[PDB]
Amino acid sequence: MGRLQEYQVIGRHLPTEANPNPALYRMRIFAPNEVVAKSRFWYFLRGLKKVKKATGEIVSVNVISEKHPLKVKNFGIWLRYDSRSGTHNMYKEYRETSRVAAVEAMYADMAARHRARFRSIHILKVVELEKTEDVKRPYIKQLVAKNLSFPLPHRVPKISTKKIFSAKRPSTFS
Amino acid sequence: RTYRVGDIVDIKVNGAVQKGMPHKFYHGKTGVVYNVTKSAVGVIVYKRVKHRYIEKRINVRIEHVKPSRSREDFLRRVKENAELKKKAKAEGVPVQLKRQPAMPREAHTVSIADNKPVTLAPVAYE
Amino acid sequence: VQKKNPLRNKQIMLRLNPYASTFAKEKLGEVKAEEGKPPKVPASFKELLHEA
Amino acid sequence: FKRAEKYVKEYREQEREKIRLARIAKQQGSFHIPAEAKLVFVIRIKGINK
Amino acid sequence: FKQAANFLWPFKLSNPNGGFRPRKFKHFIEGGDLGNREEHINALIRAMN
RNA sequence: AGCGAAUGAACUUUAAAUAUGUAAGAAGCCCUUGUUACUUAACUGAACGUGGGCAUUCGAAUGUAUCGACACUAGUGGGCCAUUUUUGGUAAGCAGAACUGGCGAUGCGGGAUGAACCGAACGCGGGGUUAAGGUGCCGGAGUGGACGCUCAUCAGACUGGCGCUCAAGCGU
Repeated sequence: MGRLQEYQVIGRHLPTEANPNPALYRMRIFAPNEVVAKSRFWYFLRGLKKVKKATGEIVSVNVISEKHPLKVKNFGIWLRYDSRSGTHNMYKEYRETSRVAAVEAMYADMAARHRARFRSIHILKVVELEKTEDVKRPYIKQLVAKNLSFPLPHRVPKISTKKIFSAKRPSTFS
Repeated sequence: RTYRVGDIVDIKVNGAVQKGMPHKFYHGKTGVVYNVTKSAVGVIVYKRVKHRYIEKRINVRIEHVKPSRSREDFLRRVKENAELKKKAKAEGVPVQLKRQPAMPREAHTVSIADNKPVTLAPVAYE
Repeated sequence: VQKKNPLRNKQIMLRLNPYASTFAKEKLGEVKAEEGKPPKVPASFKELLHEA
Repeated sequence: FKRAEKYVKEYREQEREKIRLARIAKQQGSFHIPAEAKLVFVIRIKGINK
Repeated sequence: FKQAANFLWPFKLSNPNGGFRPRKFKHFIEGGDLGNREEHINALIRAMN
């Protein structure tokens, strides 16, 4: 959903005389800005631990930048999708350089193939397959194979869309 | 219970006795007594229609009508306002009399010591 | 007879705010931060950030 | 002129005060929760019809 | 603050330069423009003033 | 939610959501004492006479280009659609209630004509920016970008026609 950012949202119940020093619940939310991160964090804490926005407050909202965004790695993501029939658990692999990019691709893939919305997907966990062979998706295993090298046949040349008429018929060997 | 003429009375309407029962539009309402009988009581209650208000005079007997607890806030507020204004005039200091609408919270810090945050996931699997 | 924008017309800003000339002269909009070596982020904060 | 002196300095020191509180509370194993906003700007952006 | 804000006439703002979101009659959390945007309102003000 | 508290939706420490009546001082407050045509065993209450102090938070917010009473004067008594809540029946539609919004008495932009629905409500002009809706051509504006899927012997179009297939289709 746009430029998603991983946000570390820490939040706690409001302190009372009977119950001081709450439990400081923390969650990682992939959201385009901080307002969505806080709202989704409450949507999840309303679900899980039964605290509310009116009776709670946000301790902290921090950006979790990728440690090494110049290294390609393998991500495995567990997710729960509420369909027309009901909720189903899935697990998908993605070859991206950052956790944010994997989640963005995940959203595009589950929108294209299963017609799933942003509000109908619950990202259970996002892990990195550090060890080879951990990947189970055949497409990803093809990319992780030994000494990969593939040509690019029939490459459509980027011609200008405002160049209407061309004197020479183009070639697709570039 | 004994009822005067001109007291604020709220009605709740049970189903124990069906004699002289009012409609569900009057169920759980509040009005002002103008008429008291041996059994029934005449109450004025305001009614909405479109853009305006019409007073309606209705008759409910004793077991569904009771004195309301809406006005006692007024008497307790005037009593405390008078008494702390008396103390403020005696001690020569300004004090706060009105009701404040509860301004938003200020800034503070919470310690990570002995309160290490826990990490959660959308589903609670255990 | 004609409203003039103080953000576009500098004379109108000087009329309403006499401090604008010395706000621009003394560069109070390009003020620098306090000097000295800044400390490093605590390890606890970093291990909390990249948790499970 | 003197009131503008005090106001501009007031703005800059509240900004630096909030930043310094956040930094020191991050260092001392804590989390400084900023004060909630006291001012809001509301823009009606829908028509006066239905 | 009562008298200072009541003294000011309501601000007659122009339409935003750059437009709204593609579906502005929806909440800001759901990719719209309604509701609370918090600090992001500054950008809206910078488009409408 | 808990019942590592008791007890058993009818369990409850706590407590939603959602709507709707009443009160927010000067036309006010409290208490003390006499009278009355009333009332009750009895100032038990009610009314008429008491006293005090509070006009520099006079007792929340916000708005306030104002409201009440009296008197006088024209046109009107359709129904329809939709929403929220509720009841009953049918093979399925459907039937009975209250609710606001509109139409009658409404122009403009979109919506393939209309209508419904979405936007937005109207003095005469110039400039700028948008809403809903769109940017292959008719038609003003992208044969824009990223990721996948689909070849259908009359696909599909957030299609009207022409037409389109690494789309001019679908989801983000």
